[PDB]
Amino acid sequence: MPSPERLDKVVDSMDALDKVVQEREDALRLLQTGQERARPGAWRRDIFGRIIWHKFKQWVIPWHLNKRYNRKRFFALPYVDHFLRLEREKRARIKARKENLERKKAKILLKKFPHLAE
Amino acid sequence: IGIRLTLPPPKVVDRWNEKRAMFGVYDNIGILGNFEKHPKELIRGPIWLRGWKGNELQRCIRKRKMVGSRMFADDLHNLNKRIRYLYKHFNRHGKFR
Amino acid sequence: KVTLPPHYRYGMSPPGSVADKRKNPPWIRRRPVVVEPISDEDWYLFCGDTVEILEGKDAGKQGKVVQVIRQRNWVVVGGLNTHYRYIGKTMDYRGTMIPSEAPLLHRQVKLVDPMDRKPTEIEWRFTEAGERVRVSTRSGRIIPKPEFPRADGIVPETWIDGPKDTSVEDALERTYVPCLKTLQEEVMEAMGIKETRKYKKVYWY
Amino acid sequence: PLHKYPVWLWKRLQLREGICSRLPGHYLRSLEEERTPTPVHYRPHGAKFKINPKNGQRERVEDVPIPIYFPPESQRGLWGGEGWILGQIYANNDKLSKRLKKVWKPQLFEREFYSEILDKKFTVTVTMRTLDLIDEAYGLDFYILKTPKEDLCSKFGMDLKRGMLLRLARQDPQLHPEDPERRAAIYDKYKEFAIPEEEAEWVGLTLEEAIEKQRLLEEKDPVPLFKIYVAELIQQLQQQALSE
Amino acid sequence: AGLVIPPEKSDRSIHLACTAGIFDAYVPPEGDARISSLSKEGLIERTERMKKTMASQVSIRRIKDYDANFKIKDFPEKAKDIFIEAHLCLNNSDHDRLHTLVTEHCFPDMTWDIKYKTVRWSFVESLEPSHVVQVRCSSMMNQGNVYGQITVRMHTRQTLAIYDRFGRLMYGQEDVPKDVLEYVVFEKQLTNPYGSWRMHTKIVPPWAPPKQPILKTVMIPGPQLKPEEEYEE
Amino acid sequence: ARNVVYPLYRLGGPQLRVFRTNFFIQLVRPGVAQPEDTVQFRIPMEMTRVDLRNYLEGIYNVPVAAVRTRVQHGSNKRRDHRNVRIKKPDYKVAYVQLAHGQTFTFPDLFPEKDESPEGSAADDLYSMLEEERQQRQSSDPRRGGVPSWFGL
Amino acid sequence: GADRMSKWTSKRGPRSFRGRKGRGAKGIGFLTSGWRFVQIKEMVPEFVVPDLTGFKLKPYVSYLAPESEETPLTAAQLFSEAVAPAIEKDFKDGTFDPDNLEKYGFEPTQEGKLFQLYPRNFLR
RNA sequence: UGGCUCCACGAGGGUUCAGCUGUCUCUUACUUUUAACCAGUGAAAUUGACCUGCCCGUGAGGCGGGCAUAACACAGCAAGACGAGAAGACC
RNA sequence: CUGCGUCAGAUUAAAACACUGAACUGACAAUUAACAGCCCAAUAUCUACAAUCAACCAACAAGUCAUUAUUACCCUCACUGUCAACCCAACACAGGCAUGCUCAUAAGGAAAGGUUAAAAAAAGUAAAAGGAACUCGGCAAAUCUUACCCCGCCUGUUUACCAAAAA
RNA sequence: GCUAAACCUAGCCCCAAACCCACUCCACCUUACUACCAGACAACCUUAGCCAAACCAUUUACCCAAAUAAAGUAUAGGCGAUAGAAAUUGAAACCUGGCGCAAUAGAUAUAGUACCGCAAGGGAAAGAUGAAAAAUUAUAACCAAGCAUAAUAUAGCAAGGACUAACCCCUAUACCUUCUGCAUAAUGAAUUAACUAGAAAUAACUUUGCAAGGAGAGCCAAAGCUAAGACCCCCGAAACCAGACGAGCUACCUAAGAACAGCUAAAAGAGCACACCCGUCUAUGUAGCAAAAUAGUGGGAAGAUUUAUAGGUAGAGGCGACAAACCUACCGAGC
Ligand SMILES: [K+]
Ligand SMILES: [K+]
Ligand SMILES: [K+]
Ligand SMILES: [K+]
Ligand SMILES: [K+]
Ligand SMILES: [Mg+2]
Ligand SMILES: [Mg+2]
Ligand SMILES: [Mg+2]
Ligand SMILES: [Mg+2]
Ligand SMILES: [Mg+2]
Ligand SMILES: [Mg+2]
Ligand SMILES: [Mg+2]
Ligand SMILES: [Mg+2]
Ligand SMILES: [Mg+2]
Ligand SMILES: [Mg+2]
Ligand SMILES: [Mg+2]
Ligand SMILES: [Mg+2]
Ligand SMILES: [Mg+2]
Ligand SMILES: [Mg+2]
Ligand SMILES: [Mg+2]
Ligand SMILES: [Mg+2]
Ligand SMILES: [Mg+2]
Ligand SMILES: [Mg+2]
Ligand SMILES: [Mg+2]
Ligand SMILES: [Mg+2]
Ligand SMILES: [Mg+2]
Ligand SMILES: [Mg+2]
Ligand SMILES: [Mg+2]
Ligand SMILES: [Mg+2]
Ligand SMILES: [Mg+2]
Ligand SMILES: [Mg+2]
Ligand SMILES: [Mg+2]
Ligand SMILES: [Mg+2]
Ligand SMILES: [Mg+2]
Ligand SMILES: [Mg+2]
Ligand SMILES: [Mg+2]
Ligand SMILES: [Mg+2]
Ligand SMILES: [Mg+2]
Ligand SMILES: [Mg+2]
Ligand SMILES: [Mg+2]
Ligand SMILES: [Mg+2]
Ligand SMILES: [Mg+2]
Ligand SMILES: [Mg+2]
Ligand SMILES: [Mg+2]
Ligand SMILES: [Mg+2]
Ligand SMILES: [Mg+2]
Ligand SMILES: [Mg+2]
Ligand SMILES: [Mg+2]
Ligand SMILES: [Mg+2]
Ligand SMILES: [Mg+2]
Repeated sequence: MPSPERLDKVVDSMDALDKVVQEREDALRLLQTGQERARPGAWRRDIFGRIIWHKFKQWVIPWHLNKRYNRKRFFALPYVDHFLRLEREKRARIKARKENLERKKAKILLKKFPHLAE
Repeated sequence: IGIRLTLPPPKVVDRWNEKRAMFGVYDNIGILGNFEKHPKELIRGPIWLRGWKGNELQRCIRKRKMVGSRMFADDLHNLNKRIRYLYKHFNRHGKFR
Repeated sequence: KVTLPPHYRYGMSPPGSVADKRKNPPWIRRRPVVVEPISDEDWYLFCGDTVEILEGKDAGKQGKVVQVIRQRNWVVVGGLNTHYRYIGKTMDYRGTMIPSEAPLLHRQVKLVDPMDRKPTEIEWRFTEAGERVRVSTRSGRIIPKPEFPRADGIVPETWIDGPKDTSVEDALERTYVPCLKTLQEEVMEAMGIKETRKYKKVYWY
Repeated sequence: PLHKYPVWLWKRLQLREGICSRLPGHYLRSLEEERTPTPVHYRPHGAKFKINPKNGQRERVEDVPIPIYFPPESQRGLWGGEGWILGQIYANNDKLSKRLKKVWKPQLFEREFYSEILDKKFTVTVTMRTLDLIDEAYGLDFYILKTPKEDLCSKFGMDLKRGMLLRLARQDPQLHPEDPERRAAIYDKYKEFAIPEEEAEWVGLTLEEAIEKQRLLEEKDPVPLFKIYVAELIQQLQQQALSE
Repeated sequence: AGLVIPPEKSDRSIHLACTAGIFDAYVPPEGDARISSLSKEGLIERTERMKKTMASQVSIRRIKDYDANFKIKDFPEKAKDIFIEAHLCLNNSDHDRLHTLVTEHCFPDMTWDIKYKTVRWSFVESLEPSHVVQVRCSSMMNQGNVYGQITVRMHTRQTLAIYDRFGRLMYGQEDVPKDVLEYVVFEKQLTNPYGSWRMHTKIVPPWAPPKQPILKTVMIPGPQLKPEEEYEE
Repeated sequence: ARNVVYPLYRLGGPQLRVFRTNFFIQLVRPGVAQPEDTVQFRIPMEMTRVDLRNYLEGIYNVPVAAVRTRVQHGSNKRRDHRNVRIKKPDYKVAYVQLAHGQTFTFPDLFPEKDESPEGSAADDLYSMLEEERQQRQSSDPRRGGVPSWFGL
Repeated sequence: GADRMSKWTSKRGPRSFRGRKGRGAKGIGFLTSGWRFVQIKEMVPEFVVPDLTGFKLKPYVSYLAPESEETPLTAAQLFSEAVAPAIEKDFKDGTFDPDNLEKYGFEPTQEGKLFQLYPRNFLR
């Protein structure tokens, strides 16, 4: 391609323009109502027991009349607690491994370069 | 095959670093300090292995009794299985009776 | 975007080039070279600066650095610490011999005082205005960052506007008048589009 | 590795944080209390020490409660603490015979009760123990207001208690609107259970119900920044004018 | 893939130490072999040519501008010493020191054909002193560097002895010395502070005598013919 | 617009308008023989033929008559060193027919004459290499491998 | 036997699956009796392209431009630049009350507007 | 409640008249495939090591007494290598 | 789910072969809706009489195709499938695979790498005279034969992969 | 001299301390990752069993919130295998570590990826230059098994005594394990490299310390007490129980479809006979084309027929014109 950087420049410029417009819209929304988000949402537990940010959709009938919305479950039964604990323990194992590896790397680096100690 | 063709790099051991120079200090803290401190109070390690000694079954039982509630699910299950296996082995197997 | 393996080793060829791709295939797993960590504030070697080589084939010589690699603490001195390699080599030609430099370390070279050609030790100190500069321990003075050509190779001093380049005055003029309207309704009013029908309220959940 | 805290402390830790931490202190204490319920299916010894007949020595004895299974159908009635007993039995009461699973169930009756405080009639499923407890307490209202939750063992009973406490706190005129004399008579007959309204409003609420109620209380739409900005601007202008 | 161009849009560029060839070709006059015997007339003609060539004097002035402490009267001896040291480096194949005496363009001509051979080269005698035939300099800031070329004439006695891989004699004779006349060019990167004069190329006059024949016989195969193609003279 | 929430519409509702569009299209050379008045585009997957018609009529003032769209499936047969399939993206191809009988052809975006250097270019490395190539000559067969550097 | 590691698209499955699965395009109508598609004109997005004649701006900015420091726009800055002068002028005049915020620019409700701010009913 | 028979039907279990034929007396000729040689590609079961003979005896290529005996490649053969062969059956 | 379309390839392994070598690698291109999928406002109220050329006649197993009264309703052609030498069997497997036409093709393919004609082995053809003498048995092959005994009324079902039977 | 061999990092293990992550825009419970229509649809209920008791049937330890001691005591128990308290007493605690592993080790991990299975699920292997590869003229020598350089000459567990001399001469019944005893024709081994299998201190013995006392609360003591040293393996069943996953094959059923030429006959669970379904006999094949096929010959082929699609019955079970058949290529009880 003759000038590939032109495409990158155009993409960056369009991203900047969209950023400016969205910033103006966000400032106006904060001034008029104060909502930090343009789309309604909520914090709910799914069937798997993890907190999720559910983004609301738009319908024509209220939620209690809706069939598909009512079929979806937003509560977790007690059998997911053990799996949540297992996930937490797995994350703890990964974090501990990362920390120990970082400490080992620091010790090896100090051994190899004495003037880091000095 | 099975043996290295090059000499390993030489290993330098500082016989006079801080730990080697100060190793053994305060081992007689009780004798020389009016018995305010016990030498086993200088033990740094697991909570269940401070000032105590025993075989593998005893160590497993002590660990389960001390920190059993804080262990992860998999580790606790493995500890229970190990205790059962060691119990069976020690109480039901051996040359001597 | 960027596809670099965790232990990708940086070399003379820039990452993503044909030579770099051939040297470091995606599947290669070599021993990671241990590099002394230098903070961004602590690093003080910059392109276009004259530095003297302390150790090597030709020590005590001063040369201007042409390339720097912060990943390996490498500084490449132009025309110094060079070996010779054949280029333009084919099955019928014996090749053209050209010199190519080798990497140097920040400990291997020492920055030199421009007014007194002798290597010195330099620390970062602030000016009266707060601007950060580097001052040497011995015979303290200010050695600013040498001017270096831009990465994109653009020269504002010799820049001529093209048919699709916005003029400076038009790009600088301010037209935004702050108000409490959105771009959509502002443009609708500007273009004269009329919408009388209202939006019936819907259910969000 | 090891957790910082034991697993059984995690419920208290999560009560210490989040929306649970903003619940009323009295409600939190009431939930935290773990007093032992009254024995029903086992007979307490009554003494801390007893003489062992075989060796004639004073040995300490304890009352070990017997586990009770409360089916979900018991939350719509007043069983009075009785429940299903799930256990094992030796055939013919002989240790050398087989061990068989056994389930003991209480006998249930659908009686009609009238509440003087609530001025309403309820048809609930109760037991002979519940009827005896009501007779001992001298009235359904007295029984509900006296027996704690660990003896009521009924969400419906806790709801009745909350309603009665709320009415007593509010001195609600809806109880016999045209007979203030009778309303005052009932209120002074049950005056001994007077509870402040802000504390009676949370009586009998489960953890989920309390969390939902607190979320409803905290549910306020955000105030637009325009109001706060104009308020701070006008305050600054007033202070500047005073300085002038 | 081609290695001609390193990746583009790169600040770093390949640094060069020497030019591709002589900036201005020098044509040796016919009969310089006779002028060699006419030693006095050789000196007179060299002086006259240097005086008459204004470009030579301007180039020398530029060289003095870039390095004032430079002399023309002493350079022939230094050039002879550099020549002899460079040719002696071939005997022990010390390319590390040869890099400091010859140019990167001269190096292939001195190493590629003697990669796998043993050369016993020695300098025995000098018939006529060297003389600076012509001095010329590179264009001003052609790529940011300035080079200078100095032409010298050598008429000296040398010895050549080249052996094959197995040590069998392949070319030359190690005892008898023979006369050699050649024009030697020297190049130096004036702009580079650490640059120095190094032997760069040599000039082969069209009237040069044919070189010494080789020991063995060589067969040159004719044009191989495909079945459809017949032989054509 | 793509990756956005379209507001729900009800009877008597306002006309739906888009002021800034993220739809980007590419005019492409057809790989097979096509009629004169047919132009080929690669368009985003969330774009319909009605949207393409309005897009071309509004932004580019191009009168269109008929639009026909299809979806091309990207090859998934590529496998890397880990033997994991690499997916080429699926893309939507649209064919647009001009309205008033105009004829469109795809011109040559890379003319050979324009590729040829009309101006002068002097690359130092290229000059050095070509000079060395022209100066260096193959060894004379009658020399038989004897180095040509020695003047003796 | 089935490939469960590939994206589930409309090209996979029987006729019902292929005809029912979409590809992301928005709907612009509804199907009535007889499988007849009725298209609603006001559900088709309208590209509001302005008039570009006599436009000074160009896609690329000349490099001969000063580098103004980046200052993100905030609600406080917008309020100070827009409503602060009118509010301070009205305060200096002396006839001010919180019941005139509608005249000052404040919108008590979004209902009855073509462009609601929360939730917004207009596209990008 | 118990016992017999009747027509039709059957890749069901036996038998019969005639014809038929290489089933046989007693096999032969031809064609294809296979096969053997040349060229390309190229497995598996198995395998303690073997420099791996016969007769007689003893408890058999390996022990004892005799006999035999330059080395080696290809195509058949199935007497032996309790041919792992080939697994099953019986207490 | 792109899997013998185009270009290029140090290529070179598809049970051999390859220079255009290629059913391998990299890049580019493609299958355009009329066929098909994706349908339908509400509340009440209708719907005994098969099909079989449906006329004969003859039935039993008794069958595969229907609305009206009223209210509401006038915007219309969007989205998706469309390629191939292809699926299930670890394989470019002599196997398994629904429907409409072609009933032998107008469409689709190649049993033999080259040679010689040893043994043994597989298939086929021909055979003097005899015609079951072979064999547990007319097993196979040839011809188009009759009658009987035992068992089960008969059609049908069963041990996918050693028993199709008298069960 | 070919195949090869070596090459140290990636990271991992055990602790201490400290309480951890989860909205860029859009989509994601319908056939998940699918912009957009009237519903009622909801969780709570003792673990069992293997194993020990040399069978087995009552019974058989399983963190329940303070280290030590009381104490293996009181108690329980086919009073037996075994189980087993409490009152009472009370204890310190400074993460920045290792007489841990170094690519068959250490996590399975380069990755829960490739691949296998309908599904639950199972689950890998590997890398190695150099300061500089913008030095490829480079990461030289030698080293397991297997070959080549370089086939073989009577005779024999292949060796030993020897010899001038390789053989020729004399002597010599392979190894481990199991049985009293084997060369036995009883089991195992083609070869090479790496990995792979004896864990505990009651009593006694040896050497120290102190001594009628020993021991850093508790215990022992009529020379004892305290401390140390030193003894107790690996692999392999048919099985049992709990909780998930399977009726895309097959057994049966439900919904709505499809196919059956020609002839004789008669309104046939009729006959001959294609498509089609099945598989009596023979031959080939037996690591095959095929974990059940091919050629011929056969029964049925308008019916209790064959068959495409969707759905249902799930293992203490289903289904079955009972073959102990079939339930995803080993069903007297699936995975
Ligand atoms: K039959
Ligand atoms: K034989
Ligand atoms: K056997
Ligand atoms: K069967
Ligand atoms: K592994
Ligand atoms: Mg039959
Ligand atoms: Mg053959
Ligand atoms: Mg062959
Ligand atoms: Mg093998
Ligand atoms: Mg022999
Ligand atoms: Mg005998
Ligand atoms: Mg014998
Ligand atoms: Mg013998
Ligand atoms: Mg043979
Ligand atoms: Mg279409
Ligand atoms: Mg249609
Ligand atoms: Mg095959
Ligand atoms: Mg078949
Ligand atoms: Mg052949
Ligand atoms: Mg005959
Ligand atoms: Mg006979
Ligand atoms: Mg006969
Ligand atoms: Mg006979
Ligand atoms: Mg007979
Ligand atoms: Mg027959
Ligand atoms: Mg029958
Ligand atoms: Mg009959
Ligand atoms: Mg069978
Ligand atoms: Mg059969
Ligand atoms: Mg819809
Ligand atoms: Mg709808
Ligand atoms: Mg037992
Ligand atoms: Mg038994
Ligand atoms: Mg206690
Ligand atoms: Mg590993
Ligand atoms: Mg070897
Ligand atoms: Mg012998
Ligand atoms: Mg058992
Ligand atoms: Mg079970
Ligand atoms: Mg089903
Ligand atoms: Mg089925
Ligand atoms: Mg018919
Ligand atoms: Mg029939
Ligand atoms: Mg059947
Ligand atoms: Mg039979
Ligand atoms: Mg038939
Ligand atoms: Mg059946
Ligand atoms: Mg039976
Ligand atoms: Mg039976
Ligand atoms: Mg099975």
